[PDB]
Amino acid sequence: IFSSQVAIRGIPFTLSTQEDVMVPVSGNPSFFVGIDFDAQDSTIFFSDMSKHMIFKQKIDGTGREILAANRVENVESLAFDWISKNLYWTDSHYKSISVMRLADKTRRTVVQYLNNPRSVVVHPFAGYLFFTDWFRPAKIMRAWSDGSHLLPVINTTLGWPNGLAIDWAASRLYWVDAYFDKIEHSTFDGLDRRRLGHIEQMTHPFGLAIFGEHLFFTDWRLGAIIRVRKADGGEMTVIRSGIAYILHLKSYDVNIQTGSNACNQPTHPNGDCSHFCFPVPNFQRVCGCPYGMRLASNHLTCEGDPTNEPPTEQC
Amino acid sequence: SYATLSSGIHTPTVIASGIGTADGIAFDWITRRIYYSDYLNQMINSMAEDGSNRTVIARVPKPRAIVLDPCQGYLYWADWDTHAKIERATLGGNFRVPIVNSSLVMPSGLTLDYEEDLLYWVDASLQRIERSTLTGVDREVIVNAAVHAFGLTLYGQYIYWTDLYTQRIYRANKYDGSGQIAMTTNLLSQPRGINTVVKNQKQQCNNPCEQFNGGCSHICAPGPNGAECQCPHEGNWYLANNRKHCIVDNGERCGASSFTCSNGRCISEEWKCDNDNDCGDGSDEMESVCALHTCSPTAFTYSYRCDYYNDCGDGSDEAGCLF
Ligand SMILES: *[C@@H]1O[C@H](CO)[C@@H](O)[C@H](O)[C@H]1NC(C)=O
Ligand SMILES: *[C@@H]1O[C@H](CO)[C@@H](O)[C@H](O)[C@H]1NC(C)=O
Repeated sequence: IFSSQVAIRGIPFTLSTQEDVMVPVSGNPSFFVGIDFDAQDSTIFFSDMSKHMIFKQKIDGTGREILAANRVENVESLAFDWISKNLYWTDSHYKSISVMRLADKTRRTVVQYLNNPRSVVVHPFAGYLFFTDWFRPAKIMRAWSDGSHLLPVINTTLGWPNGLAIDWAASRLYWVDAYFDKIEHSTFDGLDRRRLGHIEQMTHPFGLAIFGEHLFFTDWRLGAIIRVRKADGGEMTVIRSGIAYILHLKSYDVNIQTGSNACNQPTHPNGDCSHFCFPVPNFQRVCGCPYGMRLASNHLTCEGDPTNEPPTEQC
Repeated sequence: SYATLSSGIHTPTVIASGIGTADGIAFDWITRRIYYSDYLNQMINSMAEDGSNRTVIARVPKPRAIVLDPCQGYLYWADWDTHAKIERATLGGNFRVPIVNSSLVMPSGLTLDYEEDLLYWVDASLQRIERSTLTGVDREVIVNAAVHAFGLTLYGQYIYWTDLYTQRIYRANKYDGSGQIAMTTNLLSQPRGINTVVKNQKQQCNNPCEQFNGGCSHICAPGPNGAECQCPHEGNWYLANNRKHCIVDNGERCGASSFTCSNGRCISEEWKCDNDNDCGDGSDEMESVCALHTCSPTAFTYSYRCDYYNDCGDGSDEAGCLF
């Protein structure tokens, strides 16, 4: 799946066939930015900066449902935890990361008071949320699913980090820097920082995607979906060319969205948390509540806190 | 010793008779503990209401006068050693800081203006009564002329003291000392110490030591900002947890989430309060240790939750609704 100003389309990974497997999502006007998928529901999530709203749509285009309207100006990424059915987005205008419980559209602002977040990604099994702040001094930061422990795992030699991709097979975070034109990968703790071989003509890469042994990425100046080997690189192959304002390259796979977690327990849905499971490392859960509510004495349930959390007026 | 007032012919109750020369007593109602000073052994000790729990709070070369501020949990005292100091600390003796050390020869009759938070004392050699702030920044001589003023007490707007020379009790205004009159005639002997019997409400302050000895396996002293645990002076002890439980003090106490029990053996803090005896001592799951349910968000009250396992919280122990 690649998102561009004109539309959002899904191309097959095979080079032989070049036919959209999903109904292209287009509108007039449109500035699509940020994409995510849901394999179980065969549904994608996308943000349209032109409409200032986040929508959901099945791959066959059957239903287009609005996900969030209020307090949304510039959503630049979408992270969806398939286990807990929670969608994470970064609103640059509010400089904050918010999570919505898709089961009831319950909304909550987690990581906040940032500078210029650009991307986000949530790892359910590891219970970690990775996001990128390209504001100089640029930094790649990690936090728990609920945003508890914000930790700058990588804060050295970062000019313009744009996209983050999680290699679920090897458990390494691959990111892209547009300032130094480099594709680098480190551990979830940011320990093993290895840079790939120099990409031939990469000037302003923005997107990234890890599939098989290939590492697709998008470059604005080239306007193409260039494929390189995830090992060291090389084998530069232009999957598509001529795309105007190419952007994110969120991938799609059924195998990615599978497995158990802190949530997904038969009689502890979301770990018996009222709204938010928020899986956290070491196979544990932290219950969460919407903006209006708070954790009760027993952390499992959620209770309203009007004294500390007055209702949010629409406008 | 003490004598009960409404007990007819009361015989002095012999307690802590082993001390040698000593002229200092103060009883803290808040904790029902005596603060007898052992000047001969050069140590200020604390004792139980009956004198069972003996603990040496601090050691002073020449301790004579003792003042208690239970609400503030600070122990005020004076040292008769060279360069006499008004040494102040907590009820547990955390910060032994001399409040006033200059212009003091033989301090005596320490008194505390509870209503105004001031320190009053007399000096027989100096023959003057001075007041000071609890910290000691200010210092005003309330009474300039006196003859061997030894005792002292304060109540209302008046300050009362005793003279060894004239053998009588005087009174003066606590603010300035204008009304220096004589409260009694020439007593036959020398009045040593004068105190006020506050039959009315005294300095009441909720005692942190009330709740399970204030989270202390041993003696508890209600100092400032929460209770301050105390340990017997006879044995060598080291406070465990956040300075809470006295241990053998031999060392090798595990830190972090491996808190050491009262025996000295340490077990993981997660292992603590597991409804078992991790240490040779129940301290791992001791009552005080497991006083309240403040379970972490991580743990249900979901690793073994509702999974036919009795290793999780008791609510979800084998209570598997999915089965
Ligand atoms: C980067 O993050 C680590 C972990 O928080 C921290 O120890 C280090 O001081 C940070 N350095 C910079 C460049 O801010
Ligand atoms: C103090 O002495 C009494 C009487 O022997 C005893 O019951 C008590 O446990 C001792 N310690 C404390 C902490 O009160």
